[PDB]
Amino acid sequence: GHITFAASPAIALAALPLALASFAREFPDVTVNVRDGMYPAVSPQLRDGTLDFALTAAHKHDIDTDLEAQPLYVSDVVIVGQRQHPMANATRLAELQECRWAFSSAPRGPGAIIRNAFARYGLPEPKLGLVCESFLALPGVVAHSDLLTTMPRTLYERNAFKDQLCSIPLQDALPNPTIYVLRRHDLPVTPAAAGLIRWIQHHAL
Ligand SMILES: Cc1ccc(S(=O)(=O)O)cc1
Ligand SMILES: Cc1ccc(S(=O)(=O)O)cc1
Ligand SMILES: Cc1ccc(S(=O)(=O)O)cc1
Repeated sequence: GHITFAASPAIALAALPLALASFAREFPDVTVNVRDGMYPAVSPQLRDGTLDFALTAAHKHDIDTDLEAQPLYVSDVVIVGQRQHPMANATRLAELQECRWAFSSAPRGPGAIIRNAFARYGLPEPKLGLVCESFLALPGVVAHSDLLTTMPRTLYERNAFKDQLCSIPLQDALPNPTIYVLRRHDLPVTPAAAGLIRWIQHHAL
């Protein structure tokens, strides 16, 4: 009666605590073990059965045949910079094209969201200022620099540096990844795991 799973940062910050509280009421005899995990790194842990499932951004098409991918929702990606950033008031990606970026993690590699965003608008590649794979470190790094970055809106709202950050009110499109449940399709879904996932969906809305 154990559930071991991984959760992505957006999930970890809002949905997870509320979900675990609702779930402990409904299934009080289940022991939960939760860890950090993003796609692709969770893939072999799901594959070998160390994780029962993982809640993470991913793209349907990159995902091994072993895994099924139940979409839960679409992420809300924001561009974030220190509060007085020269580009704080920008509305178009072309206006950011000379800024330096903290490339943050994403399923297709560090900085993949903003590189793809710039590409889709026929812009040149965004300038690399630094690679920061740690969503825990990222808000404080951006707050102490003039680097821009992308992050889920939940992390922008829930970090200890939020009074020193701003979100860029972009009117151009950003390629928001979809948040999936990832699990071996050959693994039957226990009532408890299904219950916990439904709670994370319910609270993440
Ligand atoms: C770009 C991006 C990175 C990570 C996530 S998260 O997996 O929801 O925390 C969503 C969107
Ligand atoms: C925290 C931090 C990280 C990186 C830089 S920068 O490379 O000069 O933009 C400045 C400050
Ligand atoms: C509405 C909405 C959906 C998703 C997110 S996010 O998970 O923080 O990217 C924030 C807000």
